[PDB]
Amino acid sequence: GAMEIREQLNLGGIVNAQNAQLSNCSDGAAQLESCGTAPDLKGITGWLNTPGNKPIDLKSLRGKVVLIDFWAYSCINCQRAIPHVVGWYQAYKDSGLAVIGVHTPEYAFEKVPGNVAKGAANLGISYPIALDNNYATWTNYRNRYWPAEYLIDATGTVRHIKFGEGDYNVTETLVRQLLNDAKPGVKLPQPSSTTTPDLTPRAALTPETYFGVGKVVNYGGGGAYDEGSAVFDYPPSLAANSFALRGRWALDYQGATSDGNDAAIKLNYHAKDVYIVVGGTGTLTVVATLPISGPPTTHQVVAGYRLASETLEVRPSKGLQVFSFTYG
Amino acid sequence: GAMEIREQLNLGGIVNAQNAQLSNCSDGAAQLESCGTAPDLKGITGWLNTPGNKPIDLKSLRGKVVLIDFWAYSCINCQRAIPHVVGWYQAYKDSGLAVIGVHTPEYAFEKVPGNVAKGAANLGISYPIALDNNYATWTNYRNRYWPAEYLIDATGTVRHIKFGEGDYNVTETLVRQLLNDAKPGVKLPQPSSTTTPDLTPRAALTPETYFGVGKVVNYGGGGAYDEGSAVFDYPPSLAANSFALRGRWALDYQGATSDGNDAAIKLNYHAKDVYIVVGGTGTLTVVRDGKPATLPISGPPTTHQVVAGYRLASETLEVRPSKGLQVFSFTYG
Repeated sequence: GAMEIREQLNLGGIVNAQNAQLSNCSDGAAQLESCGTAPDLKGITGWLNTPGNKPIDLKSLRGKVVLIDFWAYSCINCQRAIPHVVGWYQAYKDSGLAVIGVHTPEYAFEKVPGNVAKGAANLGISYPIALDNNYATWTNYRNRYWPAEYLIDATGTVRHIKFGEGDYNVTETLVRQLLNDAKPGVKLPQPSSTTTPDLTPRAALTPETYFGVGKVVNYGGGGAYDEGSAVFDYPPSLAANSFALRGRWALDYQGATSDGNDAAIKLNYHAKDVYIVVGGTGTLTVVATLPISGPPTTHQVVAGYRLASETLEVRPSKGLQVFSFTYG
Repeated sequence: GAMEIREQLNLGGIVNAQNAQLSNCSDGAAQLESCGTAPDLKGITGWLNTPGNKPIDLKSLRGKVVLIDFWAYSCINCQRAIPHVVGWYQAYKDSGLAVIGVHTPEYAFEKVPGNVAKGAANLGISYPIALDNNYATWTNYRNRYWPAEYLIDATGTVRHIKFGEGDYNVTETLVRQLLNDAKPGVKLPQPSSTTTPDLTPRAALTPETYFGVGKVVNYGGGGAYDEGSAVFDYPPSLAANSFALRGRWALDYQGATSDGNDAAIKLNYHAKDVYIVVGGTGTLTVVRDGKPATLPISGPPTTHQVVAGYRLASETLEVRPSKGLQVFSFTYG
């Protein structure tokens, strides 16, 4: 529990000499703010989309407007936001905009450079990517949400910080203002939002449904949910926005691996679209069948007509590991 | 870290049969929403402002619109928000509005019935107060912040949930709508917002500055900050929105107690007003821009304003608490 003023940035981690002024900015303000020199990009385990995959020091970007975008490739929220970021990079890179996609992993499989690179290609990311496998940059920036953006002006000062998915036009308007501050009289094309649709869902979807023993918050099944294998069964009645298991499953801090060939998952949700984050090679049947292979990622299992309360069952073939259910 | 859609309620605790649909509401929506029957008010250790101090069961309030208001008496955000709630209670009680202030304590001293009562008296609260000393209700409601509000319609269904300070008119508008839904044609006085000013600060103040060993996030003195008594000194340079200690101090998980006649705190903050939550009996000496002030400290621990600025800005100040005074935090306005 904490006190909060609406629109206040809910920063994580602690205060150090580099990030002490970040709290001087609010969460996604419509007007430019000023909250200190951008903290260093540190502990980056590797880079992508840069010459010889060499690192980029923010100080080398002075003179340009810089947008720091925190993401994770399997994150559905990030998947919906990134197209807007790609559009901005495309529209403004030749006008003074630099973009750095800081990839801070939510899961272990997101620490694999190859999986990340594959995810980026699918999203059309061409801008530099910094792998934040030790959460050093995420922590230095006092972030706590996916997606998250920090907008830096040409002098290296943070002028806008936005946590969460949505409100693209607010941010693009400030990016345009800063490009002009950096290069007075600069001529820019019409806003990228003109041709990039805002597909942000109403913010009342089922909470991210984790299967990791240590993160689980909505397992509506009777009875314990600890590590190791065991045989589960659906309860007489499952709570709304909750899930239950049927069959043999193996549970660990990462997720739930389908064991027996009878394993099944029942889910009561509230959304329009449903996605499952699964790893491994196998087949996934939903009550339709879907082949599962390659780097773990989101697989859409529900493409609804509208946002409403519904139920669905998923049968992961043995071997398939479920990390969570995300929504849209 | 977690995923988030802006305006999404960042609920806490786990999902149970009573609160499973709360996530169906967004954070402070301007239109009515529907997110399940209101969870039970669980494990309340005491009640104030009810006949015989007896408990209130939400089911007994069916037919009335019910506003659940989570607060803590020493919370400055809550202190600024409550006058709005008091205004609503006074304006709508006779039109069908029931209000319950669930007092979930942030500090141990806030669990004391008498301290809460005095805090409530100072704030003009005359509506029922439920002491949530074991956080049972806070948890059943999956709340995460002070202040927080849950608006329940006459059928006992939650239709609005708002976390944090601000946006009073959005909520009052829904309260009026629900009062009409409960009693179609009901006549209401003009909105309380008409006579109650919105004094919500810009949302860019120094974060709540805790002195508790397990909560501290902006101690810039450098070195160890563990529980026990020790001698401190100010660092060569103190970072913005941070504090440092000088002199002897005794630290624990509740706060920092002055343990000498030389104890002092230096604070770099970004706000207009500054308050210190402190307990014990003694005197507090504060110096801002070369101007000192002496403050007598006694009675229930609570907020004491140490700075009344003219505008929001980055500033520094020093506080020297007589030995024995316990500093819990610095909060802002």
